[PDB]
Parts: sequence; C-alpha cells; structure tokens
Amino acid sequence: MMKKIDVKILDPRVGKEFPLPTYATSGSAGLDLRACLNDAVELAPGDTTLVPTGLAIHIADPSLAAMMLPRSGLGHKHGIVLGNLVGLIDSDYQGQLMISVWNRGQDSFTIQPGERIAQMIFVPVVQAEFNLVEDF
Amino acid sequence: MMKKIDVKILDPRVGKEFPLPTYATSGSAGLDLRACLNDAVELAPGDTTLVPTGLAIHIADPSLAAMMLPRSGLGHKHGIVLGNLVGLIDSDYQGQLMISVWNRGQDSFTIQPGERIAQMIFVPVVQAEFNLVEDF
Amino acid sequence: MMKKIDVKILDPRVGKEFPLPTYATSGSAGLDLRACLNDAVELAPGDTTLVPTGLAIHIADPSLAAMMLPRSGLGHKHGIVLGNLVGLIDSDYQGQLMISVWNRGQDSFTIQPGERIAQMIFVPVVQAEFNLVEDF
Repeated sequence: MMKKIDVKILDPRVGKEFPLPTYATSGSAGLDLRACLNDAVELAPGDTTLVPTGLAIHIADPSLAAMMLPRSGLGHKHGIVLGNLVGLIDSDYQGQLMISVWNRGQDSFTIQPGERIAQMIFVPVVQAEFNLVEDF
Repeated sequence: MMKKIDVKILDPRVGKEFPLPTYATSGSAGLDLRACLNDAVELAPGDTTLVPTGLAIHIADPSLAAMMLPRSGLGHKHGIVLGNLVGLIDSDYQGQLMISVWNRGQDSFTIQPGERIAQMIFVPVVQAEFNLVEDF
Repeated sequence: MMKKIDVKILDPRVGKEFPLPTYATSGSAGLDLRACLNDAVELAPGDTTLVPTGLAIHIADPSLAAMMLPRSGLGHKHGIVLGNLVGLIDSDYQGQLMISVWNRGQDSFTIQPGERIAQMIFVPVVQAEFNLVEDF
C-alpha cells in the first residue's frame, strides 16, 4: 500500500555519493538508510555514535508513523544495532533522521560513508482516547 | 486515528504526583509512560529493574495491540532501554503495565519517581490463519 | 482481524516433537516461535546463536509484514533477546524463519529443543512514495 511522503535532502552528498532510499522490491517492508559521513567511524564494543542520514521526512498524516530498526545481518552477525533499540518517527517530526548506532558485540566495527546501517518501516498507528474505569 | 481504550488506575499517586499519559501533539505516535515508584531506583550498568506504572489498560479489540519502546534520548544518550527490547501488549492483557528497564550502557542511572522511562504505541495487528503448503 | 498466510514445514520434527505456532487466545497479538534443534544450545553471556524454526512463511501481500520480538519473560527475567533486536519479515521472504538469539545478561542460558524463544506479530505496512521538497 503506497503513501506519498515529503522528503528533504540536507546534505549534498545524498544522491551524489550514495543513493536515496529505495525499496529493494515491491514486496519489501522496509527501506535501508545509509550513513552520511565525512569520514568513517570506528565503533568499539559497547560504544554508541549518532550517525546522520542527510535526510528529513515529514510524514504529516497522524495515522502513520515510521519505525527505525537494525539491519538483520548487521545485528546478528556483527552486533551493530540501534542505541535506542527501535526509533519511532512521529508524523510531525521534521528534523534530520539520525541513527543511534550501538555496538552490542565484542568486535570493533567501522561504519563506512554511505553504508546501509538501519532500516525504516512505515506503519499505521492509532491514538488512544482513554476511558477511565475503576474495574474492567 | 482515534480509538477508545479503557484504563484503570492502580496506584493513587497517578494523577496526584505525576500526570496520566497524554499525547504531546495530535501528530504524536507514542505516549510516554512514567515510573510509579515510592523511591528512586539506581540502575548500575548491566542491571535490569521492573518498574510499575500504576496503570492497566484493556485494549479489548483483537485487531489492535500496543508496543512498548525505549525513549529515544534515554536510549541513545543514556543507555536506558527495555530489558525485553520491545514489549507487546495483547488486546486481552488487563494486568498492570510494567516496564522492564535495562541499563545497556556504562554509566549508572537513577530512575526518579514520576520520570518518563518508556513510550507506548498502538498499532493494528493481524492474526495469521496458516495455510499449510509443501512448496510455495 | 484474520489473514491467510502460507506456511511450509522444513523439518520433520515440527508437529511431531513440538507443535506448530498457534495463538494462545483470540485476543493474542503474537505467535510464539519454538527452537528447532537437534541438541540444546548453551548461550553464555554476550553470545549470539542462530536458531532454526523448521518453518517458512510466504506472506505475499505487500501491505503486510511480520516482526519478530523477544519474549517478555525471557528478555526481562533471563536476558534472552534477539541479536538483531527486532526482526522484520518482508512479504516476499520465503526462506526459513531463523531466530537470532542473544544473551544480553550475565547468566548462561540453555535453549532446549522445542522451547518457545521469540514471538512474531503481523502488522500492516505502507511503502513510502517520496515527494522531494527543498523546504517543508
């Protein structure tokens, strides 16, 4: 199911030195996000670094949100995951998309400029209207 | 998109010493959940503690669920995340909402009473009816 | 809400030595997935192992995806979570479902054959059609 989402490019490397995000296939659930870096960042075991994407989105529809997830292989094989574990992007967030990258393993890992380092999915969300009860 | 959800308050501090959960804005995807504690809890690196919220919900609609996520800043900047990483709340769960708080970093952190320590989103869910095949 | 999903069994132990996945109740959001193992696997603190399920699904609908999550108790009480934290299954994935199991705690844990070790939810997903703007 498709939804138009505004995207703003913040760094001129985007598109020029690595591509914009695209779905691998029409059956893909997520979009891979790439590290927008002047220089490679070497992450020792246990450390966290904030990696820019050079991108901002504005979802705008309050019935939609995005969730940022680790990449499967990076996480399983290399211990490279997200420092906030899963990163929620609200419909009114219009700042740069930033990736909290955490090395949860025992091996150092260097993030190269342009490397795919997380994925993003778009999911419908609901806002609860709470009904206060004193017994269910 | 809005959905009525029953909520029961379990601890008289809720509302009295810190507020009920509310959406920051009409475009917010998540609700911040606060620690309902008699005393602050100091979490050393690597440890996990179970924090009550003083709240129970009963979603009741089987086409909806809630997911509990870390807060972005706490997770990235402070290494304070969830011990179960993401916590799924089923439509028929009517117990207290409990937060597994894990210090995944290298600095001790004290959870103050009333402090926002996780977020909750409501998402539609589907139940699979499996169709057994012996080749796709 | 129900959706037909094709499932293929890859290992003859499935159904014979432990059951196929089922929803506990009609209000359950997730399905527990079991370890399909010839022998128990003992996971020391910090290590990760790739556990087969003996199962493959083919969601096929591009408006649906699955997310693999830790079990709540395993994660909170035992530090047994997913090495990729959350595992996304695309609508066109038709390989075996594999579970990255990570011991994020301080106690060794042995995964027994047939033991429930993760959960899977099915959620609607949206594919973004990006609209390039140079200011929001």
